[PDB]
Amino acid sequence: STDISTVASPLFEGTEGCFLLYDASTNAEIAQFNKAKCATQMAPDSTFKIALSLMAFDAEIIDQKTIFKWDKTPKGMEIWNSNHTPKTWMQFSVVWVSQEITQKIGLNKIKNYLKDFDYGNQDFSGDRNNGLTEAWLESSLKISPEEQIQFLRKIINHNLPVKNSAIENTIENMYLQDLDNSTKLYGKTGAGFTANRTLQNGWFEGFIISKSGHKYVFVSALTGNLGSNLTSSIKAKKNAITILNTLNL
Ligand SMILES: *C(=O)[C@@H]([C@@H]1N=C(C(=O)O)[C@H](S[C@@H]2CN[C@H](CNS(N)(=O)=O)C2)[C@@H]1C)[C@@H](C)O
Repeated sequence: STDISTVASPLFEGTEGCFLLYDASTNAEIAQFNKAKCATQMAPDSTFKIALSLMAFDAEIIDQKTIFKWDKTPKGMEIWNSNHTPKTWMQFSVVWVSQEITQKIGLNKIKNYLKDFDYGNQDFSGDRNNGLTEAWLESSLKISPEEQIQFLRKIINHNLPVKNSAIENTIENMYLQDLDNSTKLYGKTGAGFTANRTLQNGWFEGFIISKSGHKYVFVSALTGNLGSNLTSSIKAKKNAITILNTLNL
């Protein structure tokens, strides 16, 4: 386990940040920054779409071809104001799609999947009575970076009781770009403000796959006072990419 504080500290300055990079298959910790913050559960926010995507594909309520029909009313981010696909749901963090999906899957099945996924505190209660559509959004559901790492491992290792295609479709939909050395970056951002505080939580997590197909999981996460502009995930992602490019995996 390489302590990457020298590289990661400056990137997370002004926040309580952390970074974990694990070998997917072996669970070898490859790089870590701030294990204390890594153990701290916080709301997954949009990174919950990783889990939801698995559920939605597994429950067969979506296919890659599914078009989520926008209700034609403003959703809060312009990119959300359009029809979406499971891919763009992920890419653009289209929460209304998530909310359609959770309503379709239903709380019972979500709870079952949370068990299957060993997903953090598995608390989907939300709140009123809004768990089904809000529980992952700076609400009841919490998961730590370390737990996210293990969840991610389970996904890419196909160590989840879901359809293989659910896993692969979800991973595919998380594809973002190649890193500098052509390592594949799959990831998902999440951001939110801490309940009752001005603090922001940010995540960027996912998978990297080397040119030779070697799989790693990583989580970049932070909580910090970043002001009124919700940029925590932007920072988490930029930091993850900086770190990942430095690690040259
Ligand atoms: C998920 O965590 C939430 C949504 N997911 C986001 C993402 O890109 O992953 C975003 S964070 C994005 C970055 N800066 C934007 C600021 N909001 S603004 N002023 O442009 O309206 C937001 C978003 C929070 C969740 C709501 O699904």
